[PDB]
Amino acid sequence: MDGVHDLAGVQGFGKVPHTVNADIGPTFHAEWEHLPYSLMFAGVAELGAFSVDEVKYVVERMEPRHYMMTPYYERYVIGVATLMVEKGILTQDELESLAGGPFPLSRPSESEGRPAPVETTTFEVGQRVRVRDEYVPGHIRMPAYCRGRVGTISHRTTEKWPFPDAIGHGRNDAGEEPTYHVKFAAEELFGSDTDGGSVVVDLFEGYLEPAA
Amino acid sequence: ENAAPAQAPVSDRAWALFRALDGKGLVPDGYVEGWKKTFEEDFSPRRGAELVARAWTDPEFRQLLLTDGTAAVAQYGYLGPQGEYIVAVEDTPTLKNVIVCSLCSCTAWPILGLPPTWYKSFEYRARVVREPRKVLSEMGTEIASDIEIRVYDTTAETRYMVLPQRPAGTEGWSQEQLQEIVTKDCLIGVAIPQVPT
Ligand SMILES: [Cl-]
Ligand SMILES: [Cl-]
Ligand SMILES: [Cl-]
Ligand SMILES: [Cl-]
Ligand SMILES: [Fe+3]
Ligand SMILES: [Mg+2]
Ligand SMILES: [Mg+2]
Repeated sequence: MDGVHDLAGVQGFGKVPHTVNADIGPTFHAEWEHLPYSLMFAGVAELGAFSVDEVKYVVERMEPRHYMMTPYYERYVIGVATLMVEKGILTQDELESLAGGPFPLSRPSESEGRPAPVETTTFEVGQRVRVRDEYVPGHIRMPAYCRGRVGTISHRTTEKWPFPDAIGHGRNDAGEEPTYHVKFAAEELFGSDTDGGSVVVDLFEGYLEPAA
Repeated sequence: ENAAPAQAPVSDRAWALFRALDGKGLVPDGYVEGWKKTFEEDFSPRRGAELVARAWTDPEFRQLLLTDGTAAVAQYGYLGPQGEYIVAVEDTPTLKNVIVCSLCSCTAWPILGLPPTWYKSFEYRARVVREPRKVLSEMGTEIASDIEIRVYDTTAETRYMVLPQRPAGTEGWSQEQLQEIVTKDCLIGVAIPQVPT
């Protein structure tokens, strides 16, 4: 999904709000901040109501201006709440009632997702690959800066996982794939407009094809 | 035009979500309190520092951590949520590694701790992929011009830690002494371990 969350490469942001080794304060800076994650785990591990990938997607589904003005942990409060309503566990009415006011949610999905690709290739370390020049409106674990670009395999995982583009929509057809550490030269991704060396993207096998 | 939606205070929303689920019997007793203690006390960059200090003083462990990071971490009992498949990336005299999650916040929680606010910032997520040298410089870390910067974007299940170079002036230090100088930021890759005088 080509949302505003796909931030890598966007220009115009200011300074990172940190200097190295500065005091970052406590883990949680407010007494509610442990709730989104804890409640995600309840939903994933105790209720079985959704996957972690569905959490990543529902946060991507925040209305874009809403995403851009919302602090990190609050996005996950909104996202977990949205999934609990979508799955029929909770109602928006009861959330608002208990909250004592408005509790806007992420927007509905505009895609049903897609299955794990039927045809893929096992790549080896040192192999040159291109990221498939595809557009996925639903969830995908491919940042757009690498779409259509070419790089070289430095690792194939020794474990396999469900295809995000499926399981992020709660589909039954996510299969399993390994992922690959794909090293791209900085210039392959940003031309002359980068100060970097290389960027390594951890990409599912279904996002890749042999290079030319 | 472009205004924020009306919203109740965030703490009211967050605790509404808790109480809605808790009041349906969906949240076991002590569940979110237990995860809060895990997040605060157990997931910690002290664990990644321990791993770096062992690698610096034990060539065999170093080799293990760089070839099968999951098994190396497992020896210490530090696998865990958002840190099940671990890859450690080695800094060298010509290579500086840095980790981000451009898409969200993905971090090796059990060994680095939960990410800091700044790591999840739009500024870091947008910029470090494209201009890591300038980002690091701004943050206080000058990377000499003879060093390739390599940014790992944490886009799937691999969870990374940087193995920084060991600084001169630490020869013969104990693992305790070495752990002390391997900070959270050194594990992320944005800081180089510092030796006092
Ligand atoms: Cl609170
Ligand atoms: Cl150019
Ligand atoms: Cl293919
Ligand atoms: Cl911070
Ligand atoms: Fe993330
Ligand atoms: Mg985009
Ligand atoms: Mg030495």
